[PDB]
Amino acid sequence: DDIVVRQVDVGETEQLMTFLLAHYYPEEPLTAGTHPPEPEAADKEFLLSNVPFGTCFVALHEGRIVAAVVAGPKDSHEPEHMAEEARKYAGGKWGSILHLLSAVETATDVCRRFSVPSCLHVHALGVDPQLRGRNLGGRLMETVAQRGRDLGHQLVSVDCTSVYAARLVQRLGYQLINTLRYVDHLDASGQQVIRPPPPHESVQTFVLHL
Repeated sequence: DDIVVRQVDVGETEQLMTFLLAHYYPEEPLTAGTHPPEPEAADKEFLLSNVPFGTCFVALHEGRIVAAVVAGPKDSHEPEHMAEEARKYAGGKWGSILHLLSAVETATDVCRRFSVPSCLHVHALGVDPQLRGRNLGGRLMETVAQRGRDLGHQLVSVDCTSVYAARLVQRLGYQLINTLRYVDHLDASGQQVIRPPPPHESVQTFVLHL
């Protein structure tokens, strides 16, 4: 067994972020479909704000992070939280990403939809493609689910903006609950919010009952 999977501790968030800037953000369709290419500090700081909840994990190989998953809890207030964040950041890169994510959050409304008090939501999953055959994405998703069970959460949710992620959670038994095409998602002025490159066409939200 060639990999160690462990919780991120908050003296290691910058190493987590260096990984994400190399192997999550560049090809992530919401980041790739909004300008400028570099994620804004609020975007990065939101991801890192999940580390103190103990729901973020890294896979390590010879002292280096080779995959990471950022998850955090959410409740039935999350549609309005996201709507408020979208409104506060409108006009910038994080505002456009939040505009789309908020539309997905309100449409899925998973705590009400599954009648559950809380849900562990996976915000980002990145893998170094150079390290092959260690099942890093699956192992990190299984770790998030096991952490959900330890916390008593009854549900895991994830918005797959790419189809590597969608195929991965399909094979872990997640249920597809919502699809939103990027060409169908406009702002109040009729502008397409996210303009990603081929082959990216939709954001698919999956849920797993714990």
